Amino acid sequence: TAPLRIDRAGRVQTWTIDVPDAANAITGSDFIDAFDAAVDAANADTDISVVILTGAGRFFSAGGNSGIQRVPRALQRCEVPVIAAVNGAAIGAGCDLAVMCDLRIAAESAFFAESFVQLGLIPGDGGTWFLPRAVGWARAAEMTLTGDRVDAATALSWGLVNEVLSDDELLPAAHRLAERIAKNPAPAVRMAKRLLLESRTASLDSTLALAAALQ
Amino acid sequence: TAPLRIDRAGRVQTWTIDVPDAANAITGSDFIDAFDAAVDAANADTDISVVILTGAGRFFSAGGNSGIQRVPRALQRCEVPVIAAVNGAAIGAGCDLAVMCDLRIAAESAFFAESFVQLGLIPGDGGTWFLPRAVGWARAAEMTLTGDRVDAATALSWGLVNEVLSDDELLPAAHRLAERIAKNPAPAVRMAKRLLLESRTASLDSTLALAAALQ
Amino acid sequence: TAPLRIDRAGRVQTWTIDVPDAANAITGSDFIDAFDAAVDAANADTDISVVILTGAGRFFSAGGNSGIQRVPRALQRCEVPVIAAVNGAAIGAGCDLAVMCDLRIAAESAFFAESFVQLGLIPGDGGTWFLPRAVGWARAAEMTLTGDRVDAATALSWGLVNEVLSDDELLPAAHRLAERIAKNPAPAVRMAKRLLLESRTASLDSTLALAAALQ
Amino acid sequence: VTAPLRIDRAGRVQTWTIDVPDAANAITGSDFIDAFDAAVDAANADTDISVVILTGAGRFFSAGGNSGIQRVPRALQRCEVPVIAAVNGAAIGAGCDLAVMCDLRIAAESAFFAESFVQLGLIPGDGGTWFLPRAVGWARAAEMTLTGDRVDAATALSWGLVNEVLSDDELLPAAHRLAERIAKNPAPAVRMAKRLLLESRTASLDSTLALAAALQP
Amino acid sequence: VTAPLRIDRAGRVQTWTIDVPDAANAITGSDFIDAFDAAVDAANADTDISVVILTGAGRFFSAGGNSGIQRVPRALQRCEVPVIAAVNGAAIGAGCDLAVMCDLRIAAESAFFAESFVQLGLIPGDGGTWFLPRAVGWARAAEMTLTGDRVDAATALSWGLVNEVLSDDELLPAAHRLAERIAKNPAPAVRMAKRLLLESRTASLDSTLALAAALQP
Amino acid sequence: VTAPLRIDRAGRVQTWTIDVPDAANAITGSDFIDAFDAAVDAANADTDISVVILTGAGRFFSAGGNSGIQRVPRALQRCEVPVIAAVNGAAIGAGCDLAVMCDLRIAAESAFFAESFVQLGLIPGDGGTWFLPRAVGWARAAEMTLTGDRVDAATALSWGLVNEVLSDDELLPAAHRLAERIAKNPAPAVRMAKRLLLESRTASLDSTLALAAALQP
Repeated sequence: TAPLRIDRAGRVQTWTIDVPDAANAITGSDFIDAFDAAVDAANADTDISVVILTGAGRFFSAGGNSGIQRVPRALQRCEVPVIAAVNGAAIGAGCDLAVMCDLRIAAESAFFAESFVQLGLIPGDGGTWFLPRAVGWARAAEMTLTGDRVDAATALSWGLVNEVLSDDELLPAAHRLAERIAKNPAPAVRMAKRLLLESRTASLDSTLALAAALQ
Repeated sequence: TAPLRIDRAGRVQTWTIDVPDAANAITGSDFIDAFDAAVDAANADTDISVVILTGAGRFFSAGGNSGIQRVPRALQRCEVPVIAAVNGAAIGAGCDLAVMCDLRIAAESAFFAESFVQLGLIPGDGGTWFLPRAVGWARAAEMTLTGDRVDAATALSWGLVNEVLSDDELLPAAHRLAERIAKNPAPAVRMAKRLLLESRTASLDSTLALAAALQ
Repeated sequence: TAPLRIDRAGRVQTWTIDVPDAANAITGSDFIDAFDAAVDAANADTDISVVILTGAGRFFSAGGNSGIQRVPRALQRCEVPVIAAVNGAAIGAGCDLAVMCDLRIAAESAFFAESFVQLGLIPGDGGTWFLPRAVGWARAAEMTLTGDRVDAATALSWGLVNEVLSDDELLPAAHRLAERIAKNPAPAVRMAKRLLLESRTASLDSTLALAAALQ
Repeated sequence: VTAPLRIDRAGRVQTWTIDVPDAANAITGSDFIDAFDAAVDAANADTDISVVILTGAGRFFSAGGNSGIQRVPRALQRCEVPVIAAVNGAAIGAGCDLAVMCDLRIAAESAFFAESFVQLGLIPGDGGTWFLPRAVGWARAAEMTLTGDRVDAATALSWGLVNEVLSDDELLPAAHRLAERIAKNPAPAVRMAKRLLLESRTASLDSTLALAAALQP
Repeated sequence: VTAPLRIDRAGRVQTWTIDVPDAANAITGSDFIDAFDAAVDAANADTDISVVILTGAGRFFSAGGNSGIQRVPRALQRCEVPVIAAVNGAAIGAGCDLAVMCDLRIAAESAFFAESFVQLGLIPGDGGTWFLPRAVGWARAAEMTLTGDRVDAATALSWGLVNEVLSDDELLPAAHRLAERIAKNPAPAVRMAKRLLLESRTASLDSTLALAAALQP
Repeated sequence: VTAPLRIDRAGRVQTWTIDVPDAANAITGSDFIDAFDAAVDAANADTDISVVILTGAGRFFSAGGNSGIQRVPRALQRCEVPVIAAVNGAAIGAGCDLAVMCDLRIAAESAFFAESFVQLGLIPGDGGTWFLPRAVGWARAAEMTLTGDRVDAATALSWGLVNEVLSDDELLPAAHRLAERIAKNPAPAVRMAKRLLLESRTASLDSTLALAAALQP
């Protein structure tokens, strides 16, 4: 079946990871190709202001077993905000994918595992850059050096996710969050995200020059 | 009336935004001129070790409708710590002003709104650089992309403010906080702030070289 | 007596600060020499995957009264994760040492004080670079500009430490945490820490290039 | 009209010839940009390739033309093989910036460069202001960008904008000699070295040391 | 004694002449610093102005003199118009650093430069160590800063510290010719280009691409 | 075989002579690395020392040899005194990078440089790719690193890799003249200036201004 289902509802698109023979792994070339295409199509449709990314079934993404860097690079050029609605296990590359999204919310049955170290590996997809910016450096160290699972309540406590919902309330909550963004003029939403992206790395002077030019 | 009232109490100055015909907006040239002057006068009076910034009446600052960058640049050259005592609505430029201060405390009736996106605008004053450093990137994205209001308890929960007080206890609490700083030798307070400012952007090696030179 | 006791238990070493005539101060040349040696010996013994750093007696380190930068530089070249098990007062240089470790846990009788400002000084050892990355900039400003003590519960609330234990449960908890790391292949633990260190400062592109090369 | 980027292979060296004859080899058209994307991706994928020579068909290197114009800089940023600009004629506007984004430049005696944007009320929208100071130093980049005036081949040589100036007939032979001095070396090491050189433009010393240590296998 | 910074306008070009005759055009006095602040702010505000020529009255460009000395570098950092240093004579200490902080330098045959601080037991307190390597490269900046010795006009030309050396009578005519090659261009584009060039000294490529895309309107 | 790094003192100038005769002055052996660490630490500790001249015994500067190789770059990074490389002969591989890591280079007419790693399927594992572009610019560094070919003394001079080329007999006399132009200045100011110059390679302008203000006492 199609590894990434794309549903549109107004100014919001929902992307559903659907790799049922591999627990929603994102390392297959079909999925990577579909993810590239989804980003480019969302960028090109200026009516779209929010993407909700979630997984079909019990898993968000078991991750799977540079090519593994195409999905992270696709997200970096995505102009619209991306909300990860983490419905279940987010493991390995699947954990890093959720952490690379702009906002995370989770079902109570979700959990995260920066599992690479347990396999003799490091996060080859850039997860070590994004994780300390979601939970702080000490918690990112705990997650990366033990590889252990973090359940939904702990994730909320650490700021890894913004809210925790019952399994039935997760997607309704993601759409409510998406609509609080989508009510605003689409070009401004995209300009705001571009400015926020700049602020992660650039100096204050660079941000001031960009903000003055964009306004 | 004078748009920025300056009261002195020992080693602490209190600055009160007072633009009553515009809900304490800070975009007027009179206020901007007075803010410039206040910073320079505080820098020059080496007895001053803390500034408390607050708003007269019900508002901290409704913000108002590069020139909008003079106030942020004035705060960057202010050598003394600035405590924002947010007594009410802090909207738009007023939100960013509070976020640019070193420390925030709030009355229970305060709220914050990074409202620009709702107007088809981005924060033209550098708010996108400071906000992720107060609340983390995911919460800054939520605030900037929805533009929605954040009440005092939520702000405390997110780390946007350090304490929440009753409306009557706000300024007494700000002075207690200011005095915990002002009890210390004034030159060291200023050197410490200069070092902390360096650490926001510079490498560890740059901070080590500066600390070794200052000591 | 020996200022830094080194105990080995499997893949975990415990380092105990033991300067009983100076409340575990770390500014003495004997301690600094022993700390240098401990780091180099731990780096060279590839079986070691975790260091637990703690203090003998009632103090973690009262700190004491560039040379004060040798201990911070030793920690920067330490390849293995370091867990600070803060058993008591961590003051001045002792506070900064704990903050420079990768992870902190604390006994209920522990407290932290970025005390330099009260002495007319700034943190000459790089504490201003590490502290905002443990507690955020506003809390680091509060700690550095007042110099006041932060007790264990407040430290937990601010994210300065990851857990707070009874005085009797502190070291058992540190070993449980260390073992969650040490169960993993030692070379991967060290590669993961090296990647996490890179992510503190480098761009996303630099982290992606390093991760691709290490994998 | 024609394939906008002709791709020739000679051993481990590919030549890319800009060929937009109805617009003086402008690179701002979407057909060219798409072909440049594809050529970079194909060269990265073919581990037999070690060097690209980039040049223009006919009298022009690239007259430049009239975010989309930023796809070309980003493509060169992800290009793993060294790129030699063999500037055979006018390199104007976007064409000037393209040559400056390449790793090495050599020029024909009839070549010239112009950061012409300012003369039309424009700025270099493609990142030329980032690359030009790293080719000629900040003062000469300011002179070129703020006046927009043309810089001939001899002046370009004097400023270090190009490494050598050849007669029109000797340009491509010289580009191939230079390419062969690279292509003689083991192909994986050439690509790793370029990746290291790219990292050094911005990263700290510590970052370069970490990458070099990681790459040596 | 006199107005420390004389301001002349000729079309879109302003000339600022340092005039501190009782201290050999030193720029460390609070009167001069205040005037330099005001001149930058006035030039930014007058959108008709496109170029500043900075030069010294009499025999000296600036003997330098004896945070306050850091207001001048910060003023040039916020100056939106290009600044040409027309170095007519000795540029010593703070005066050397001022010339190096300008966008372009040209010099009279009697000019010379000296990063003299080290000879008096001092370091360049005004940021000269940041700007000098970007003018002459790190090795020559080390030579100038660690010896403190004087660099004459011909050596300065050879090192790229200045772009041209003119006879004493031809310096200001040459500075105006260079200024006019800038000032002929649309005034808003000249200022946007300088803002882009300033961003490129430090920012990543991605930051420059984002700003260039935002500025083109 | 012998002390791998001979240390001579003449007033405030120390000369370090690489002396590994059974391996053509290679610097990759653990004995040499240990001695280089010790020499840097001893020179930092002796406040009477103001300049180091680094050179090779015999015909070679350093043939380089076959993380451990990264201790030498890190040692030079913490060396507080200026280091002049007096390149008396072949500087190959790690030896090329060592010369480039020094503050100033001068060379004998028989010297040459080779970033030879790529020819053996290797990359510069010691940080040479970070330092080389800052000595010769990014295009020449790419040429040297991607071809690996030898650069003779005259070409090195032309590219700014070295500041002067001397006859074999005049090299060390010239190195001492250059060292004395530094060593004549107050020793604490020389070290503070180098610390400021090191900061400027990477830090923002604001960081340099803050450090300069803090260091002037």
